[PDB]
Amino acid sequence: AFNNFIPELWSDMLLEEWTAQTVFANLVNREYEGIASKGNVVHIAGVVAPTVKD
Amino acid sequence: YKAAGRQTSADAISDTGVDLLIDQEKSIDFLVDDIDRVQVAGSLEAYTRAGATAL
Repeated sequence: AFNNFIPELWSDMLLEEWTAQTVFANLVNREYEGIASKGNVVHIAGVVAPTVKD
Repeated sequence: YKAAGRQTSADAISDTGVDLLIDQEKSIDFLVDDIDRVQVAGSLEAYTRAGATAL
């Protein structure tokens, strides 16, 4: 038969990866991004409540 | 046909072929020093023409 004159076709589009939808960066707290515009650490501190005495 | 009695039958047609390969890839790559470009007696443009002529 025709061993040389029958072509093969290439699709001009690549298939994209199917990738998981990213969600977590919108669910967690972002407030420290203003202060963290500089430096490589943020120190976050919390109260220790005074003890109720009898 | 006259030796086949008077019989005939179809043959299958065929092809041949050759491949042109775009497999040669050649380059020019050179430096013109900024100190030399300032200190020489005239233009260095000729080295670009020389590289193009070499390709």
